[PDB]
Formats: sequence, structure tokens, C-alpha cells
Amino acid sequence: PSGVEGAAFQSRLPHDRMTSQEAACFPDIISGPQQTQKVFLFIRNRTLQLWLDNPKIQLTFEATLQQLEAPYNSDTVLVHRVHSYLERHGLINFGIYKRIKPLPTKKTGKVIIIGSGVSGLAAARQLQSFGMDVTLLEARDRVGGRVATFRKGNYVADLGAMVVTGLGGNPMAVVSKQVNMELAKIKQKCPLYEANGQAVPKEKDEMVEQEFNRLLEATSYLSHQLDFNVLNNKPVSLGQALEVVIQLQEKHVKDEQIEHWKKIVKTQEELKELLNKMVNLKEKIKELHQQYKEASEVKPPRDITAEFLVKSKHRDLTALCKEYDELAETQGKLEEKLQELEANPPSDVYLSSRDRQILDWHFANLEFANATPLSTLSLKHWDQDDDFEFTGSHLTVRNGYSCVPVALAEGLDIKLNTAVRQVRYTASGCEVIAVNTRSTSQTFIYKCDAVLCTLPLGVLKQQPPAVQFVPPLPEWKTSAVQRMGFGNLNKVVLCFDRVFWDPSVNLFGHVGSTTASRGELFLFWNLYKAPILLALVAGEAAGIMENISDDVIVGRCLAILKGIFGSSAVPQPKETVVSRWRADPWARGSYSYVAAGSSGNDYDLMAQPITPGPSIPGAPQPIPRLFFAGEHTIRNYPATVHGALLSGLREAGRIADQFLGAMYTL
Amino acid sequence: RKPPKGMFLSQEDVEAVSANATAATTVLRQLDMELVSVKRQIQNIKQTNSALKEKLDGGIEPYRLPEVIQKCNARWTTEEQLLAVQAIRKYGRDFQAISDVIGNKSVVQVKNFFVNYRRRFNIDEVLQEWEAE
Ligand SMILES: CCC(=N)C[C@@H](c1ccccc1)[C@]12Nc3cc(C)c(C)cc3N(C[C@H](O)[C@H](O)[C@H](O)COP(=O)(O)OP(=O)(O)OC[C@H]3O[C@@H](n4cnc5c(N)ncnc54)[C@H](O)[C@@H]3O)[C@@H]1NC(=O)NC2=O
Repeated sequence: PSGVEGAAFQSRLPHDRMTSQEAACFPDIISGPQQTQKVFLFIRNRTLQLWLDNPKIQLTFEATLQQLEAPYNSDTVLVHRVHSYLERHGLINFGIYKRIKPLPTKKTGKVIIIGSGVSGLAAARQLQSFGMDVTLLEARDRVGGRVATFRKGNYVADLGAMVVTGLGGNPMAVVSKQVNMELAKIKQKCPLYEANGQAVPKEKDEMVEQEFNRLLEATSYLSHQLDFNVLNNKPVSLGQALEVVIQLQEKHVKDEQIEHWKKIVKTQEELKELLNKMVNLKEKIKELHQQYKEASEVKPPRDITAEFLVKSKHRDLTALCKEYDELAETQGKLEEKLQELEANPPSDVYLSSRDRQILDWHFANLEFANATPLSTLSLKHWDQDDDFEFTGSHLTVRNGYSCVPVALAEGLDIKLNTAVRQVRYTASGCEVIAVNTRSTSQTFIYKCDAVLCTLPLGVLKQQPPAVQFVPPLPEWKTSAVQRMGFGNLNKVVLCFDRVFWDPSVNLFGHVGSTTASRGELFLFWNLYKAPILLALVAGEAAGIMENISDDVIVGRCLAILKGIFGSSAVPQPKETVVSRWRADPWARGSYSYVAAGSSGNDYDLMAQPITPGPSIPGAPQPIPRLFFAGEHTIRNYPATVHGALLSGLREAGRIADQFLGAMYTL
Repeated sequence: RKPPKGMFLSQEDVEAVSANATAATTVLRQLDMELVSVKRQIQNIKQTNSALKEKLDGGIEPYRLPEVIQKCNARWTTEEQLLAVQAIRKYGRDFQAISDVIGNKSVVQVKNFFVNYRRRFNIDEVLQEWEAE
């Protein structure tokens, strides 16, 4: 899409319809006449376009009105309302832009932001941009959180986020124009290599993959069409459902063999009855011919009865010979109908051990994409976010993804090495207690109007708690924290002195030996300028490999590589790095997934701010004080950088509305 | 509305494989045995039919009698009439058989005979005695 309508699309908005959010701010318009709505929609789409055409400079209300046409530029209170709305909710002027109107000299309100991850940073920038007092508290000695980038010499490899999942409607598409990211397209082609160290042929490869995709649609069919979602009170997982489907497919293959061989017996038994009748006829014929012969022995001239006997027996014999020939006829048809059915048996097996192994690689891939054993994913909802997939080729940040959080961090009050221990929120404001990660007995206290919590879900999950909430988070929030899944996936960075793999190939799989190890070093990435191969550890393997030393891991890495590329083409690696996200105390995992028994709705619960009780009893309902951003809070874009980024923009909007007032709603 | 084509997922089957933990492995074994059960039954009848096939060896070859090619006549030699009476006694209304025995009389001439020599050859009595067997 292009024009003003491309801008709406690129901003994840329907170009010809007002969103629920827009209805909330412009209820005069959306309940009003259709004419005004289209004026509104155009002004919105047009302003978005203007921002999108040039995201390196701030788009002011003046600049916007300047480039609008009659009849649209006539009503300025509308144009002003629209522009302000877009700016507030970070649809325009977000990320890193050059300001035209230098920041308000004195700030209003004070916000503490926990964590300088991307969601944290994105909010910080917005709030500071709205003229608020913002300070981020990061436990790590670096920004970006789950955007980690290994750097040494010229070796650059992301141990965290690595892929931009398409620029079509991606907020990262704007960020990429603002920040020097080197975006290289990822060539889709991925050759698999069995345990032996030799390629799967295109024959197999395609027939397994197509079976895999067939198997998924099947699970989708069990979920939505057969309502197969609860089993012994427990919510049905995807893994479960995939098994149930494979089983039913194995069952059917047998059902087919039975009914085919059952065709053989039914026919082979018709032949039996016929051969029996045939033996009994060659029996009567044998004896009847004897009698005719005995009557022909009585030499002429004979009387008429004796002549009759000869004639009679002759007729009776040719009558029985007619039948035997008609039965040798029938025998011929049935005897070939057997070589017919024995020529084409149905399928021998559903899948062989070679097949089931390649299919397991495809399962490993899904386990990687969701950073979790498929036995944990919700059947009904594991892909609830599919509709909001971006368009275009997936890309890599060739200069390392960290270039983004670092870029966003510029200009912000960030306290590194500062581990938040306790968040206290009350009717009259909040205080945050953090310590110094280095010498931990050294304590800090922060007073603020509001707290923005961007703590990873795995962190919020910690038992016993890493961060204490005073008063405790309400049960509706903590149940959402429990129900939700927070997965795990790890990366192995292999740095060499030379390329020894197909340089025109970005990714190539390794098929594991067992179901149990299907995610163990199952995939390899050739993405970077330097000679680096990156190796994924997904599924159940991810959680176990964290207990294994780097050498043992790199050993298996080299072994696999030798198997594929020849035992002497694979040298000893110059530099190696192994991630351990579940072990990492500031993550406690990689990213969230829709666990079985959760839904996309739990993500909304995560995003809902907390409003403390009143100080003095009988005093009015307070302002909300505790707010949440993060990958785990954005229903339509979970588990991603853009999603985090967007959630940060979301909360900054909401916080500003709350503490600076929304002038644009009148 | 429907599964992917060739995939089998009936409401009934789904419940059967999920009824317990190894109800999967149970049903897959019932069929594995049902197959082996039928498979040996195949070789059993294959064996039986092989023996029956060999007892039919040579066919009915040393038993066929060369073809009697004779032109259909209209007149009744006393011979032919007497052949007929006995054929009726042995075949009843099987005009085809009676025709084949007499050799040179058409299926209709046989039927004609029935009404012509009806009184003289007491064909009523002859036929009623054919039925008596
Ligand atoms: C669903 C698709 C997907 N999985 C995306 C990835 C992908 C995979 C496969 C194919 C294509 C793409 C994805 N790949 C990927 C790979 C790996 C290994 C991991 C771990 C993650 C990803 N993601 C997910 C994002 O990295 C993640 O959602 C955001 O970075 C999180 O930001 P925040 O919410 O701010 O938390 P955050 O970044 O963790 O920030 C929280 C901060 O709080 C700090 N903190 C914690 N505790 C305390 C405390 N007590 N006091 C103070 N501070 C504290 C902490 O240090 C941290 O800095 C990728 N996203 C993506 O867009 N592309 C990718 O390729």
C-alpha cells in the first residue's frame, strides 16, 4: 500500500476506519457524521505520512497544518487535536529525531523507569520528550537488556534479539531510518543435514515439510473445529495435539492396510470356493467320461436305449465341460485381481525413523520460534498474534542490534549497576529502593510520581521474588504472571579465521538423532561480515545445555560441522560465546509465550496499571501509580523488539495523559 | 470446515486415542495384531488354494469329446422318436438337452414333437414320471 493509506498501514492502523483508541479521544467525531470521520481519517493518515516521509526531524503542529490542503486545513482545532493525539501515543515523533522546539526548560512530574531495555528506553524518550523528569534504573552495566551484542575485534554477534521480522508496518522500519543499522536480508533457503552429516534430498525435505505444515493445520482444525482444548481438566497443549494428530495418522495407515489385506482374503476366498467347485466338476467329468467310454465299448449295432446312453452321456459331458470352461474363465479374472491388489499395497508406514527425525527438526524450529517445548504452548492461542505479522523479508542487524538501545540511551538519565529491590507505591506517590550490583549493601531511594516497570516476565516470576512490591501486586496481576509462559532459547557464537561453509547460504539445519535432542544445535546462521557461525539451542535442549560447559558445547558444534563440511575443513574456533538466558538473573529466560491455560488476554492484564488504596480512609480514588511495559505486555506483538518498543510508547502515552493531562480530548 | 486432504481426524477417533495415556499405543497394537492375524490367514488360504490348484492339473483335457457337427433335419426316424421319449423321461422340459441328445433336431422341433406325438407317446405320463424324481 502507498500514499496516505500506506502511512496508515505502516503505522498498523486501518486507513478507512477509526480505531478503538481514536474513538476514546474523538468521541464527538466517531459518533458524529460520516463526512467528518473521513476528514479526520485523512488528517490522521496525512500527518502520519508526513512523519513517515521524514522521521529524522520532529513534525510540529505548524509544519503539519502548513502542508495540509482545503477543506482539511480549514478546521485547526481538529488538526491540532489529531496531531497532538498522534504525538502523545508515539505514532509520530518517536525514537531519535532532531527537535525543533528545544525541550521545555522546567519539567513536570517525576517518573522512575525500571530497566533500560528497549521498552524502558522507548518510554523514557517519550516521557522526557513530553517534558517529564525521567530516570531509568538498570541492574546491568549496559543498556538494551535482552538486546545483547557480542563484540570483540571485528566479531559481532547478537546473543539476544537478532532479526528484524519484516519492515512492512514495523515501527523498527522508522527506527532503522533514524539509526545507522546495517540491515541485510535473510535468504530463506535452508539445507538440512542428517545425523550422518549428509544432506536430506529435496524429495524427502519437501515431503516432510509439507507433512509438517499439514500437521499444524490439523492441530488448528482440532482446536477451532472440534473444540479439543481440555483434556482431563488440563488445557490441551500444542505438543499433545500434534501427537494426537500423528497417532491418528499412524492409525489410519494401519486402518488402510487392514482393509486392503481384508480385500485380498475376501477375494482369495472366492477363489477357494471356486477351486472347490472346480475340483468337484473335474471329478464328475472324470467319472462321467469313464461311463461314456464304457457305453462306447458296446459296439454297434445296438438297440435304442444303448444308443441313447451314448448320446445322453455325450451331452451330459459337454454340458459339464461348458461349466468347467466358464469356471476357468472366472478363475482367470479372480487370479489376476489378486496380482492386482498385491501390486499396489497402501503406504507401509506413516513415517520412517529418517522421516520422524526430519519432522523433529521442524518441531525444533517451532520450539525455537516460541522459545519453548511444544508441550507447553497453548493449543488454541499459541499463534494468536499471527494476524499482525509484518510484511517483507526478515533482516539481520549486521553491525549488531545493540546499536539501537545504545542509540536510544543517548540523552537519558540512566543509572547502570542499580538493582531494584523494592517498589513502594502509595496514594501520594512512589519510592523505589535499589542497590549497587557491585557492593550490594550500598542502598538507594528514589521518590517519584509514577513507576514504569519493564522487568522481564521471568524476573516478575522469580520465586522467591527478586523485586518486592509494597503493597503486593493484586491477585489478578500475579495470576497473569503465573499463567503466562516465559520461554528459553540460547545461542552459540563460533568465530573462525576463514569461511568454510556455503557463503551464499545464511541458515542451515542439523537434524538431531532423537526427539529429546531435537533442539540441540539444530540450526546454524551465517549472517555476519566476519567469519562467524551462530548455533541455536532450542526446545527442551536449551534448558539443559545451560548446565554444560562451553567446551563441551563447542565440541558438539565442531563435531556437527565436521560431519557436514569434512573433518579437516573445520578448524579450531578463535573465539566462542555461549548464552544462558534462563540462568541470567536479569532475564530468567528469553521471551514469553502463550502457555497452555493462558491467552493473549493475559498480556493485556500485564499492561494494566495499578492504583494504590487511599492513604486517609474516605479520601477519593487515587491516580494510578504503577505502570507496566515490556515484551510480555503487548498482546499483538509479544516476544519481540518492536513489540517491546511499542509497549514503551504505549505506557509513555498513558503516563503523560495521566500526569500532564490530555488537552486533545475536548 | 474440513481437515487438510488425506489427513484423518474424525470426532470419534480423536476421543479414542486420547481416552487415556497409552490408549494410543493400545489401539495401534490391536491393529498391528489384526494385520498379522489377517496376513497369516492369507498365506493359509494361499496354501490351501495351491494344493487345490494342483489337483486340477492337466485340466479336463483327456476328457473332452470331439465335436458332433450334424445338420438339423426335419423328419423323424423311429430312432429319433425313441431317443426323444427317453430324453423326455430323463430331462422333462429341458428342450435344449433333449435337442442335444437327439443331435439333429432344433429346440423348436423338440417342442413341436411334444404336441404332435403327445397322445401316441403318452408324454403326459412320461413327464409326470420325470417329476416323480
Ligand atoms: C516472537 C518472535 C521472536 N521470538 C522475536 C525474535 C525472533 C526469534 C526468531 C526469529 C525471528 C525473531 C528476537 N530474537 C531473540 C533472541 C533471543 C536469544 C532473545 C533472548 C530474545 C529475542 N527477541 C525478543 C526481544 O529481545 C525482547 O522481546 C525485547 O528485547 C525485550 O525488551 P524489554 O521488554 O525492554 O525487556 P528487557 O530488554 O529484558 O529489559 C528489561 C531490563 O530490566 C533489567 N532488570 C531486570 N531486573 C532488574 C532489577 N531488579 N532492577 C533493575 N533492572 C532490572 C534488565 O537488565 C533489562 O535491561 C527478539 N526480538 C526481535 O525483535 N527479534 C529477534 O530476533
